[PDB]
Amino acid sequence: RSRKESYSIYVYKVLKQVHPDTGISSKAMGIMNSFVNDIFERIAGEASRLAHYNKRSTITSREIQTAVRLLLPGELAKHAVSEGTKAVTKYTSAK
Amino acid sequence: SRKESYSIYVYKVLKQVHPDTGISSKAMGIMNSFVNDIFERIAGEASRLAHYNKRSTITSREIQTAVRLLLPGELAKHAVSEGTKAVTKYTSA
Amino acid sequence: TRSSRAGLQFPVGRVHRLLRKGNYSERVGAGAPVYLAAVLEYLTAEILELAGNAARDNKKTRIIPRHLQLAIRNDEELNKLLGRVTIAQGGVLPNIQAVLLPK
Amino acid sequence: AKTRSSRAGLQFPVGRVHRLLRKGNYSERVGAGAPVYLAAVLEYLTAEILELAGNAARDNKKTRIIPRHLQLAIRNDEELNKLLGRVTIAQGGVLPNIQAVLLPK
Amino acid sequence: NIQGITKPAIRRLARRGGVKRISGLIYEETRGVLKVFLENVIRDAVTYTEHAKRKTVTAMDVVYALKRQGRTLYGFGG
Amino acid sequence: KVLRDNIQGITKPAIRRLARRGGVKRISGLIYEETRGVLKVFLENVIRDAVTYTEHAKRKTVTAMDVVYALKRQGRTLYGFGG
Amino acid sequence: HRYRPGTVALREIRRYQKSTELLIRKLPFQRLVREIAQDFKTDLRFQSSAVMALQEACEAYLVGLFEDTNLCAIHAKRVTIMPKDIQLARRIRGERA
Amino acid sequence: PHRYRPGTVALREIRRYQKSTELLIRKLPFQRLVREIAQDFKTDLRFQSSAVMALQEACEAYLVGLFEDTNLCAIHAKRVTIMPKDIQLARRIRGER
DNA sequence: ATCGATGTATATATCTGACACGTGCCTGGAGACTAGGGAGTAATCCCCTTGGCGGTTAAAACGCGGGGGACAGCGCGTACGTGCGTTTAAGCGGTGCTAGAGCTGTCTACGACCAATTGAGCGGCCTCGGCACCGGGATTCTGAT
DNA sequence: ATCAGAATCCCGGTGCCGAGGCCGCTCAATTGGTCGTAGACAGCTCTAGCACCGCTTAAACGCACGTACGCGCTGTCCCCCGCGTTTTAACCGCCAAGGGGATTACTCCCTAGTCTCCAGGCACGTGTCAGATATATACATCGAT
Repeated sequence: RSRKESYSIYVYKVLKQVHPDTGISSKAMGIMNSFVNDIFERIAGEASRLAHYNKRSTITSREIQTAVRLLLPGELAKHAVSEGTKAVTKYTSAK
Repeated sequence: SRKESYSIYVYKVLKQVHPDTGISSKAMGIMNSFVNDIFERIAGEASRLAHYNKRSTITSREIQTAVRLLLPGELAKHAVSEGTKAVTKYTSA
Repeated sequence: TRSSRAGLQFPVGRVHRLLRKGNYSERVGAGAPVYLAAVLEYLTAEILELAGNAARDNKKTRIIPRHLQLAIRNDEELNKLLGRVTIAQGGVLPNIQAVLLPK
Repeated sequence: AKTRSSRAGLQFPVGRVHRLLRKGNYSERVGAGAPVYLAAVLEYLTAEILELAGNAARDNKKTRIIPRHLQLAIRNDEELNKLLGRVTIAQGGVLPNIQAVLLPK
Repeated sequence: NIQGITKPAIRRLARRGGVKRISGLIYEETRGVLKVFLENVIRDAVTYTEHAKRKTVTAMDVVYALKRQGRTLYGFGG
Repeated sequence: KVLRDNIQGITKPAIRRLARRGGVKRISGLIYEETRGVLKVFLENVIRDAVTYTEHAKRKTVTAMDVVYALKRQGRTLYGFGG
Repeated sequence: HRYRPGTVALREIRRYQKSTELLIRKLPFQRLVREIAQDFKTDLRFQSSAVMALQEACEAYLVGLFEDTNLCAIHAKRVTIMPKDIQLARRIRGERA
Repeated sequence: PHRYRPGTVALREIRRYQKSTELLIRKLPFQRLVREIAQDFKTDLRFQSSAVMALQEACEAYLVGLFEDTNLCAIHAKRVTIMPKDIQLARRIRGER
């Protein structure tokens, strides 16, 4: 009776946002899950490499932004950077 | 007022292997980057092996299987031999 | 929560725990998990949206791996992002070389 | 023996390698023998490359290992060439290799 | 036992690949290619396994082996 | 001072020389334009990441370590320029 | 009757590019994996999911290789993929010397 | 006029440009090309001289390693001349755009 | 087939910038203690792998004939190589400016850390639909007619 | 064209099982509150990047000509393809054994952290020799003759 982490219900909620009637089968669930893991490991690995390259000890939103600009290709990069800036900015807007 | 490198250690290894062959400056830069490359590779592989097993420490076991994962066949066997030999000697006496 | 504070659906708390216990750096700015959770949620929304539509073309109300493969490989900049990724039970893009077609 | 390098019979700096493994954020901890092992492996690999390069230099009757000779050593050895296949080497040149069809008859 | 990859199965793989007409020697070459690829991937999987002090090559081991070859594989609890 | 159309600095004999090093015995006349296009695509894909590493370091000078990091990212590690 | 040789091929192509299920059989591949792992550490075991993942990887690999091989063959003005096609595709992707 | 049979000078030039290692693209035009390409990303950048040299080394390595694969493709089609379809096949097999 | 001469390779004499080496300082490596948490080890549960089998049936294997695609040979035209002479712009050196990298002090915001606590998430469970499918009908392919 | 014989596509009833929804609980995310330090900001310094000029001269360009080679065309043959028949072994469901993965509890030793030396290493500076080139020389070899 342990607690294995996975992004099941999160991907599910994003799905219900973008297709309120379309379900997702457990195997495509696993695929979305491994996709989230892969992309997150890529972005954090590049953020870590940025930090160590500039001799910093903090992964701030600057490093995540440059990681996104390095990994995701052009248009995907621009739109993802916008989405992240908006989320972070909104987070700052609260308290 | 310091900069790290391996420019002297590679020279010692050279003099130990070819006792009378110098090494240019650009070649020293190349070897100095090759050591850094292999170091980052073996260390990154050992880090992956530490997390994949929910360990925390990079023991010698992790570095060993990382060398087995990276270097091809006979380089892997010889490198593992050299590593275990150096480790065992360090443990000794 | 903390994901609601950012208008996200991906859990900023979990992404913080993973950036911290993952040994990516000694410190993790408190604005980093938010940015990263947002980028993950954006890419997941992109994938799932293109996927959904393909499923709807196959007149189906349930994404299966084939639909993810169709979305990921038809989109040009998602292909380049997952160019070296094979998707289990994914099949390929229907593509017969024009020289092989009958004449 | 004071320094860990001499205690391990190596020549590469066990201490510098230990530091790089610590302030590199590869893991919370770094076992005692991990720097020893990793420095031994680094020393073996660089000894192999320098040995082959020195031989390549002795072939062309020169005394200094330039980059050309490192390239000849790496490319002309199947196992190194598989280890360093995605590696450009500045000033390296290429292996002298004309395709078998292009030569005249 | 490599012959278990029968001639029609290689034919089907080539069909999916878009191959219209298949020579006769493609079968032996493809068995060789497959054996090489499997040697590499299972070697890395068994390495990860031995290092985990286990005796059952699990899905995560093969997923990691493929990621290390540079052929990331989504779909097995990665 | 803006520059424009220097892809013709990769002259015809320069591409011919690069080929002759590659082993090519006889080069068609339309190789030059395709090679210039290929070189420009590669250079853009590398200089974008070089400049991105720069801008993230808040510098205004593309160091050689940024170029080496960009190449290592593209999967074409380069040896002999520090780091 | 009889189809003009070359059209059952296109029909099989369309049939196998609409499908996703695995093309190589299951038990032959399982015995192949166990045989090949017999040469690395005797008396192994395989989580069934791990054999399935090996199969997915190998089939995706072979499918990609045959796409690039078909490209080489078409490039040589031919239509039948030959061995030298596979050898060239692998020598360019950088898999063997 | 006295003349070797065509192909001979190309052979000796292959020998000569595979012995030596000096950079082949003329330096200053490459520096200009690098600056011109960089203008589209951040105006008024300064390029460490060694960074421009690193870009030139990488680019010559890439074009040489592309003409090797191109020559393989061209010889595979029973030709000796390399032609844009060869370069495009090489880059399509490698995985580039 | 000789010249021959173009080119390559072999031999020695010279110069010079790069390297191999000899110091002076310094800072990072090493050592001795302390402490505590990570890893080893043993015990136990129970899942999940392996093996064995019997049947059925879809798939593999085999024979064969025929046609269509691979491969060699030839011809022809273009287009690429080669040589010369003319033009261009790289390369080098030298100067001169300065924009920006790089190091350092200060100081404040920000993030780690710890304890409480409270809701979000995981797991077990169950009900409904969605996909596969079978079947019948209708249209559209491929190929001989 | 046409006509047929399948192949494929559409539409509808049907079953099965897997996904989507609910509920209970435990554990990780949140929230304060405190403290240390990373990093930002500024300011100085000086290295190195850029710009420009003038010369020399090697390389690029342009042009002309010939011939090698790319490419189309044709002919032959062998070797895949497609189909029908016989064989074989994969799938599946079931059951049993038991090996090993996974968890928990306990204990110990190995590593982090800290402070205190002190010698290994780096920057500086210097002397010299390895290699590039010059000049001279012996021989391969390309080839039109």
